[PDB]
Amino acid sequence: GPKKSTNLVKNKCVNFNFNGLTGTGVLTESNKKFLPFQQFGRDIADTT
Amino acid sequence: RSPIEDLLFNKVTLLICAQKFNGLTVLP
Amino acid sequence: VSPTKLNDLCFTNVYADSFVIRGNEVSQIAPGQTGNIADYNYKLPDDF
Amino acid sequence: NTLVKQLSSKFGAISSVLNDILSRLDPPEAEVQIDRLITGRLQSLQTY
Repeated sequence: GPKKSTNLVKNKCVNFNFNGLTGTGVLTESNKKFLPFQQFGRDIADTT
Repeated sequence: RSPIEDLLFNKVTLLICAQKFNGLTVLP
Repeated sequence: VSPTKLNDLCFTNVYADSFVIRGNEVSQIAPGQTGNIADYNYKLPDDF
Repeated sequence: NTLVKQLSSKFGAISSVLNDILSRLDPPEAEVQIDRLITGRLQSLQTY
């Protein structure tokens, strides 16, 4: 839909909405070698 | 610790810690 | 989906199908229906 | 591990995510959508 994008906040607890994925947490940068078709990331027990 | 205790500690092996973030805590 | 909440959500697959039918046939367009429109013409999925 | 895996079930609901259900429907049947999740999670906790 027509919603306003917000600039990147990092290393703080924040609500986040990435393409309708609503969540709450802290953002950081990581050395995860994502393949070009790979979009999301998961681990044990299928948590984002 | 004695060599026996060191061997027993090394023999028992104690991402999985980050998944206990849904109200689950382990007290020391 | 709630009728007042289709604006803020992000949508993965959208299908727009257009046709014309009669006055007594509009109630047949529903998941899990009987009748020759719903059986031989246009069948919606059970989990719609 | 089994508790954390079981946290991501549906128990007869439309989704396994509380925020996805809450941003999808209006309250007066979102509450009966989430009541089944409540029953399943209490049963899981009592078993554990």
